[PDB]
Amino acid sequence: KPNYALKFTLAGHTKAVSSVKFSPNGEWLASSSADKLIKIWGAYDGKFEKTISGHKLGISDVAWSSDSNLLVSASDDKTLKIWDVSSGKCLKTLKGHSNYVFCCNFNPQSNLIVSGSFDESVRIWDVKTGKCLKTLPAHSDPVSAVHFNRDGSLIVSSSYDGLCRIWDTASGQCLKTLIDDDNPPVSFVKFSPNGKYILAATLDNTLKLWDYSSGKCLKTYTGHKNEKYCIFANFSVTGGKWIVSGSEDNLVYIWNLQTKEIVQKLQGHTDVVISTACHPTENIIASAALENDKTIKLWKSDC
Ligand SMILES: COc1cc(CNC(=O)c2cc(Cn3ccn(C)c3=N)cc(-c3ccc(F)cc3C)c2)cc(OC)c1
Repeated sequence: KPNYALKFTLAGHTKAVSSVKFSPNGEWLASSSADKLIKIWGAYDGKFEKTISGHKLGISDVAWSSDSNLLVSASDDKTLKIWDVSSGKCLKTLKGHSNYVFCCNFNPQSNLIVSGSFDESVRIWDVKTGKCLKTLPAHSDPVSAVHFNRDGSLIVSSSYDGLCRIWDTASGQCLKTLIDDDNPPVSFVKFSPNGKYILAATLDNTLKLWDYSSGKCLKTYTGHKNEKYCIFANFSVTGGKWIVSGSEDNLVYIWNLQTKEIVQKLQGHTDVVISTACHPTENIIASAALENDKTIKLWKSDC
């Protein structure tokens, strides 16, 4: 069992926080918010660094490039924006979605961006020019998450339509559709850090680990509450091998990845913990909550 303890509480956003992500170099934390702003924080001390402004409506998601020099953000204003973190400059504004943009990620080479939208499509963008390269008619309901695998050859997407799908990056072809017995909305998905599995959340209070090549669900993690919101989930690999997820009972849940037992719950937020992130080298967890709370909390552990 880990021993996560609250170290810092981060206030500054004036509306619901939508996403938190640690930079891959471990130095920074980025946060997005319905207040239309991105904020950067020191990852180890929680000290506020700067605000990045530009979107016209709330920001749903933010993600780092591999070298921690760029961010991409997805917004209700139907754009994505690519930011140079050091200068604060908006480098490109990606226009092409016909509805709110919900989720985004760079590929490992950080030469591409993938996005998912309420327009039920997944789009692939060129980082250097900012132009849309492919539009994939991915789903028949809003796209809840998009993520590249370890080498960037695949994209996984999830949707309220109940499907997880695996896409070939180069051709845009659907390679696999995954779904379990019930057809609950799929509210989050991502590849494992070694790229062999996908971790999928469904709006029936369930996280599932899938062998996607074999199309088999290996493990399930339960005990949290998730019936309404698209909540991030994470692999924690710096100490013990855990699963981390926020919850609609205002807690952060931590499971043992292999045995699936709950090993810790983290108490402190006053609203749905919509987003969590795991530091890439230290046993640090960032958690963020919705409109009744508006804060980000940083937790640290021995293992
Ligand atoms: C059919 O109706 C639906 C209803 C919902 C309900 N929305 C959410 O749950 C939700 C979840 C997150 C967390 N987040 C962000 C990216 N990723 C991958 C996440 N997991 C953020 C926000 C948000 C967006 C804009 C904003 F200004 C402020 C906030 C807090 C809303 C989702 C839906 O599918 C897309 C279809």
